[PDB]
Amino acid sequence: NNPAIKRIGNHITKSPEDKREYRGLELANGIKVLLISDPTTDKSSAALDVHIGSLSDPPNIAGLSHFCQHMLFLGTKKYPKENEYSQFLSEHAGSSNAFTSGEHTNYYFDVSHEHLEGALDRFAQFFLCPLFDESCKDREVNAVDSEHEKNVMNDAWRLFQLEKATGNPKHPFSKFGTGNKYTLETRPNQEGIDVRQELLKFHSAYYSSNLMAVCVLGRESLDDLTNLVVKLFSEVENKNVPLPEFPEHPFQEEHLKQLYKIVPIKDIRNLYVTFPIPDLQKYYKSNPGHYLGHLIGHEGPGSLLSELKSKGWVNTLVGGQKEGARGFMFFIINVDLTEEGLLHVEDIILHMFQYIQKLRAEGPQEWVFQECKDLNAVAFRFKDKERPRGYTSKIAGILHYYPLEEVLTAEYLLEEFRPDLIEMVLDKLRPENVRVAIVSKSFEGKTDRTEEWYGTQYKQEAIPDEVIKKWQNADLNGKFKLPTKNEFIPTNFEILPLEKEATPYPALIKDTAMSKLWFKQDDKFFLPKACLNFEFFSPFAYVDPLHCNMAYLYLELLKDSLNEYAYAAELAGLSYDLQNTIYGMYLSVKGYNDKQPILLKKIIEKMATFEIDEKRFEIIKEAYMRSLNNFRAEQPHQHAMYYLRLLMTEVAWTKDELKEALDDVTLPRLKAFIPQLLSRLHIEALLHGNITKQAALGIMQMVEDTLIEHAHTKPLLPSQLVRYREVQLPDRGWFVYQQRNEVHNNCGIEIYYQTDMQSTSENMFLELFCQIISEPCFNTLRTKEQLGYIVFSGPRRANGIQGLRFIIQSEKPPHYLESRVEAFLITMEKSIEDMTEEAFQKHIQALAIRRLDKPKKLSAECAKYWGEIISQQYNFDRDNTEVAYLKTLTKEDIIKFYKEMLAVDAPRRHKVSVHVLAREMDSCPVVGENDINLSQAPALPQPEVIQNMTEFKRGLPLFPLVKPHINFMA
Amino acid sequence: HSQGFVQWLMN
Repeated sequence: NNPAIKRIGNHITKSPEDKREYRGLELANGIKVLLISDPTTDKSSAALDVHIGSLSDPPNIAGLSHFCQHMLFLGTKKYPKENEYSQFLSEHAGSSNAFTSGEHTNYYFDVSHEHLEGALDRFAQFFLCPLFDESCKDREVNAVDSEHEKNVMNDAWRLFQLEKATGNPKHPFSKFGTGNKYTLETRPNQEGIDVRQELLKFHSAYYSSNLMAVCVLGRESLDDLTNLVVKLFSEVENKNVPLPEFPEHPFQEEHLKQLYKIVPIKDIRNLYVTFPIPDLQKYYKSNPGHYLGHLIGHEGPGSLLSELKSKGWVNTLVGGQKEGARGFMFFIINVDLTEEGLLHVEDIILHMFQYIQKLRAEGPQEWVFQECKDLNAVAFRFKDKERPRGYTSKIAGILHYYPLEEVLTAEYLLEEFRPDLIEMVLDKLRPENVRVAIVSKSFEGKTDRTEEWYGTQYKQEAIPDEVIKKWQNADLNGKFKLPTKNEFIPTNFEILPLEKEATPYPALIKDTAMSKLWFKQDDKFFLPKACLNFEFFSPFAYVDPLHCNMAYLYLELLKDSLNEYAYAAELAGLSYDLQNTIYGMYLSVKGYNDKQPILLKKIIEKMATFEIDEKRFEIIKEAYMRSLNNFRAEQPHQHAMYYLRLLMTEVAWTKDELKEALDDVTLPRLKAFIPQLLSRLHIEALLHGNITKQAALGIMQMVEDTLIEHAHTKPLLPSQLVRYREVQLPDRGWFVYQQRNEVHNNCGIEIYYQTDMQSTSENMFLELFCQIISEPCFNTLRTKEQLGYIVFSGPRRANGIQGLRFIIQSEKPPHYLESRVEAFLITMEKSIEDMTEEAFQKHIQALAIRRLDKPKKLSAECAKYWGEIISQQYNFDRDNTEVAYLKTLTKEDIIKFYKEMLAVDAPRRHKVSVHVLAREMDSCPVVGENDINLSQAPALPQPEVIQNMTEFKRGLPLFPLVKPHINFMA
Repeated sequence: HSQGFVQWLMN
């Protein structure tokens, strides 16, 4: 019947827990579509994935594909406004993003469910009639350049491009995909290329319906969704473009048995081992590559990491298959190196080949395959409901690899055991097909090459035949054994019935001097999972720099100790997070509830009776020191945020103070610290999930009793439960703190306009104002003025206080950046004065939907509750309360708020700026003094420059703490 | 562990 539809797939296989409706189909023009109906979703979503990416970039214009991606958002013939798309999403509680990989360009958005069509319509035009406006092209070229600039000093990106540069230079795999001003503007200009036309050509050439996949999720019925999608996408032209292919591997003969010595930016020590392998994608029903990754990358008893770590050569390891593109893949085994490890690379690699030999000797094991198959089946059946935005994006991408009916199960459900495929891949992991790369500062000055796109310094040597020979003769090592049955595999999935006394929010069911227990039995997701969150309060975790280092070292030593045993629980879907905080310790255990008690008990017991291995202590301490120093390699904007934090918090140890005190922590010192840290404590926890009240009280008491029995822990005094305060800036004050980033050649800045203490009133004024300026901020500071790639605005919340912050990373100096933000602020004042009452009411509605958007899974709902507990505000009904209040604000209230707290002449303006200067910038003024279509920046007062943080805080008062919310019950 | 780069439009 319907000529617009080539076919409607059969029933889409889903989990019996998934209440969403599904319908797959293929349009006449060849677009693969997956429709999703969720009548309860608050936000609708859509995504389109074109099966063409940077790998198809024309040789003479590197990055064109990524630039085409950016440009599609800047206007279409049907919707000309450069920001019609983003503005429409913003006003309807939506958002959007897009990415470019070697073979894909994925576009997606989410929006209030009531505006799916308006959003989908504007979105569809991207693939029908983009304008590629000449003025937008000239401006947007800077965003792309800015994007590359932040990556230039990033070790991961440098290594990513270096591998590409080190393969066959004729293979498209060697292309630079990001692109920058040089490749997108300069170069083409000095070669008479009209990028506008090149974008038009590329778009007209590859954006063919036959290479597109779409996924839409909304409240509408499947029939309504179908007509909707047929109506907006059946008009995309099918140009029958052949799907790009790359059968010849980028690493050929001359590229194997090669060794690379690389100089990193951060002080890191890594060893990368790569093997070229065939494309294994078509074998998704068996996944031979993952089978070997599961074994080679295994942690736990008898594993490769175990021996490497015992020999004190390695700390972490990653093994498995790495994607390439249609036609080729790689198999990697990457390890980090200890100092000793750096000097034993040859032995480390032999151990790898010894372990691989064991795999060949034992042969493929079906029980291992069965185990993963069972685990994956359980994971699929009980998979958490995804957020619409990420879900549609993911489906659109994988619709290109699997039949419509299997698009949900293909990546989870295993079906075939393939000892033949497994052996075939194992036969590619041999010394004569290996590539080895070492990353270490020790290579500084010894390199003879440079990677052109990032400037990476390295040396390339052939591996001597004898070394290859020694590896080829690897024999069985008695230390290497295959894993044993995974005893953490869950088997009990019953959902306890909802107790009669069940509450909508966490209830306080234990309030003792030793512990405060918040509890809630899951009443909406119904999966066999639970979240056990614990907060251990102790003044000694952050009393001084030395103890902060010990709190950290201790927990890091503990996790390194439990790793081998915890890995099994990990594969079985039971993980935990343990870290030190400025108030003590944080422990989180989540996953299938079945075996959580066992993992938890083990952690606490281990914690309270810990024995530190001296060798592990020196190694982890050396890494921690390196980690503290490496902060200098972080980006300018991250430095700005770090500084503001140190500046506004009553107590905070800098990274310089931490490493200085690090030489003082000795094994003896750490051993004394632990028992002292555990002697006096207070525990506040939230147990949320598939568990009863008595199981919860039981778990809480088991934790206390373990600590009491092994560490003689006693309660902490209530007045000892202290929370840090935020510095109170003076009315009409403006302070500036300036610093320099010595790695990145970009400037960073954070502007913080402190308002007042948090409260229903203060909160909504600030949030409404942020909702109204959000998209305009991006459109003004980035799209129009192109200050940088990183342009951010939003509320800042800390220690119960709040305010508006702006964060920008750019080539332009901080004082200039400041001027533009002040100019923008004026533009927003006028703008708000000029907007209609309905437009105002529209933003209120948008904010409301964002705040009332319901969590789709247990961990997300838990997180919201945990946030109320940690902040000690315990306002569980905050969203309904704050929204009800938000719907009462008038345009006048926001104008008053701005004129009183934000305007340059506001009586209560509390401003602080953090200026981070670029590497190649000696000095720079703190304040500075035409009309190139740029708004007029107001004149600024003279700022008081901060020389010493400690003095700065001493001469200022401290805000009080926010009062709790009354949540009564025994 | 077992193995499991794109550029974006937006920070």
